[PDB]
Amino acid sequence: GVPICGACRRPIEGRVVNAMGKQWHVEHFVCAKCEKPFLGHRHYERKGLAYCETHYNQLFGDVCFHCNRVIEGDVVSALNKAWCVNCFACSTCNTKLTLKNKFVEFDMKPVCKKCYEKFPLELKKRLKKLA
Amino acid sequence: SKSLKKLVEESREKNQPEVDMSDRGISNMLDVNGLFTLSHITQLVLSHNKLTMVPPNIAELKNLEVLNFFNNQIEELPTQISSLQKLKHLNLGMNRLNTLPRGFGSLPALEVLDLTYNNLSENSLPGNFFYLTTLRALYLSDNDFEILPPDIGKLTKLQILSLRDNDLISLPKEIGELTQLKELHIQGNRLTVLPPELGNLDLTGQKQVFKAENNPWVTPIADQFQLGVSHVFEYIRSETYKYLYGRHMQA
Ligand SMILES: [Zn+2]
Ligand SMILES: [Zn+2]
Ligand SMILES: [Zn+2]
Ligand SMILES: [Zn+2]
Repeated sequence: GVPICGACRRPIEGRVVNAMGKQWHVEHFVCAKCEKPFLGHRHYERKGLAYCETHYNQLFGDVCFHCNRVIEGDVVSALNKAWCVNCFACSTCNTKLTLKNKFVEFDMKPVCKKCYEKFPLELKKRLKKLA
Repeated sequence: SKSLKKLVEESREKNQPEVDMSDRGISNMLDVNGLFTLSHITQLVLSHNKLTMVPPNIAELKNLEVLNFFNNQIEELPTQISSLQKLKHLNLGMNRLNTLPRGFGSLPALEVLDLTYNNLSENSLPGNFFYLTTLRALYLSDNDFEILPPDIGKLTKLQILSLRDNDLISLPKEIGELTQLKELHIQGNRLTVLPPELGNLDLTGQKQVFKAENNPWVTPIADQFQLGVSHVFEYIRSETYKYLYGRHMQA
């Protein structure tokens, strides 16, 4: 038979650039932000998509404030900072949190609600007139 | 619900890296039975207890990367605390530390230090404190710092620095040298003037922070604050501003 491209969705008659299970045309196997193709250059997969080198970082290159290695997989974003889903946790009792937990910004660190309750009243009184 | 014997013994045979003993009313870590045999744990949480001190035995817990003493009542650390060669996260907030021990900056790996809410000041810091050049996050908010040491400039990997609610009459000019700085909290002090060299930092992005409210700033800065973040850094990079600073330091 003839394989069918994955972009224009027409069949391929020339060079068939196999990659990511799908078959492609030479000019249609491309990068997902800048339009241009690889043409034999190397691809960087991510959940069905592919990118060049100097764009693959700008998205999937958030770095986990806890372990400082760059985040592979799901990226928890909170408080102008980023966490691996298993690294995110309370900064004062280190029990794991999700964005669906109740927590409090304290100097841009996450504090679980239970922990905030134990803060000195002097402190809590002053932080409600900050930010 | 488990008692202090099952959490010590089950973390050795089941082989758990992470011990949690948070909010367990411990007054003393030598009472926690066999705690210091656990020489392969990598995380030790003891926040919310009633510790009055950390014993020299902390040193045998060789492979700790996380040590959390938050909200205890510790007046003093043992010099051994600086021998934790794998240590990266140390939390000592809400304690009663007015000093740190000899050679505390000897920690070769430390990345996040948090000393929030103690009785610390510049004299509390040991001489080698700024050999902690691995540090990227340093939280010193709620303390009694009147001057920050010029050597702050050696913490070059620093992205986060909190000095909220201290007693700072001035920022050190060397803060300009912390290229990677993302967050800078200096709310709540007695600052009247930023140092012009601080303009070398661009903290105006959205994933960056510069809080500075509740400071007796001088009126021309006060008014660049109303206009927004970037208008202060512009105005401190200013050359009109520079003539202000020098005639202020001598006044
Ligand atoms: Zn095509
Ligand atoms: Zn690209
Ligand atoms: Zn992580
Ligand atoms: Zn907590």
